[PDB]
Amino acid sequence: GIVEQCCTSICSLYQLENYCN
Amino acid sequence: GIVEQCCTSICSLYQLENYCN
Amino acid sequence: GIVEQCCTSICSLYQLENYCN
Amino acid sequence: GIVEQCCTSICSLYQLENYCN
Amino acid sequence: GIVEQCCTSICSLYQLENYCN
Amino acid sequence: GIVEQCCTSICSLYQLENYCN
Amino acid sequence: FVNQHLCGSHLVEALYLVCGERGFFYTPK
Amino acid sequence: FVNQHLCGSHLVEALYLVCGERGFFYTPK
Amino acid sequence: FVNQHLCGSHLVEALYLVCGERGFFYTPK
Amino acid sequence: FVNQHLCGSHLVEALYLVCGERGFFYTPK
Amino acid sequence: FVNQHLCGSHLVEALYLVCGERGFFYTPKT
Amino acid sequence: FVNQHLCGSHLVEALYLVCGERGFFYTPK
Ligand SMILES: Oc1cccc(O)c1
Ligand SMILES: Oc1cccc(O)c1
Ligand SMILES: Oc1cccc(O)c1
Ligand SMILES: Oc1cccc(O)c1
Ligand SMILES: Oc1cccc(O)c1
Ligand SMILES: Oc1cccc(O)c1
Ligand SMILES: [Zn+2]
Ligand SMILES: [Zn+2]
Repeated sequence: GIVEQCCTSICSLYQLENYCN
Repeated sequence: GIVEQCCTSICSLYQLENYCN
Repeated sequence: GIVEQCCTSICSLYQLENYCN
Repeated sequence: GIVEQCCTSICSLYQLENYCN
Repeated sequence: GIVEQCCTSICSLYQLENYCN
Repeated sequence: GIVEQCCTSICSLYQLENYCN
Repeated sequence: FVNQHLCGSHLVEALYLVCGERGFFYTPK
Repeated sequence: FVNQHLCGSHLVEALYLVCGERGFFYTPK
Repeated sequence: FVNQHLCGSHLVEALYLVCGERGFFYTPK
Repeated sequence: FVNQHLCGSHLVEALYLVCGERGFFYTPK
Repeated sequence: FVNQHLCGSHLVEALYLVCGERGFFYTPKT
Repeated sequence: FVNQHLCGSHLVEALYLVCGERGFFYTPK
């Protein structure tokens, strides 16, 4: 999930936007 | 400045990008 | 919801838990 | 103290409460 | 206390240092 | 730069002031 | 409204800590 | 050392800023 | 109220920064 | 109330996230 | 890496939240 | 990396506070 995706390497703001409602 | 522009109405990340180097 | 409830007065930790999954 | 107990392994809020006044 | 002193007008870090141990 | 100086060891407040305008 | 924007920033940090493994659903609208 | 926990706190802040009025679900699982 | 609660959050961060190894007592009061 | 001071604190966090490796000047005024 | 220092920053925010009107003593070194 | 990312977030907040009215320049190399 997000922790695996975004805490091993930095997620861009676009990648983060994936998780918005 | 940035405080005047952004502390009453929300500056989007897109608008904030104008302040980057 | 959370803004009307918790930005207008201080929510307790139990009150914040209403918004947990 | 708190740094030893809580920066090595995750402390819950209940565990952290032991450091309150 | 600190909230009265520092939440209505800004306290410098030097003023805040009064609250250190 | 700042990341090399201050992410590998703790910078003092005086060291941080180098990066003030 | 910036006031709501700043409050929400604190809200999500508090939810992060209090919700733990449950996670949370932040829906301001 | 509790870096996943610390990373999560920054992650929710970043999500908060990106998502705006849309909001977001955060699940550590 | 909420304004003081949000302010207090920033105060503890500034105390953490300025007090260093000494630490601090925070009492809302 | 210290609202401009607190707003600026959130602003610099937003700028950090948006600007990435570009960095930024923060010049209040 | 400055891990303990950064961790402490989060610890004080978590004490602020949980202790409420009681407040707290943060005493890193002890 | 992540670590450096998270560190930079705390760095900008400390600069904001210590620099006060001067402001600061954040340039990750
Ligand atoms: O990958 C991440 C993790 C935490 C914050 C962020 O902006 C990006
Ligand atoms: O207009 C603002 C003010 C503070 C933080 C932010 O992301 C936007
Ligand atoms: O009512 C609130 C608002 C923001 C943070 C918090 O813990 C409670
Ligand atoms: O174990 C920890 C360390 C830092 C913050 C926190 O909420 C818990
Ligand atoms: O007066 C204040 C209030 C909150 C944070 C700070 O650095 C100063
Ligand atoms: O070396 C550092 C890193 C982050 C915050 C700080 O005050 C000092
Ligand atoms: Zn705030
Ligand atoms: Zn952190």
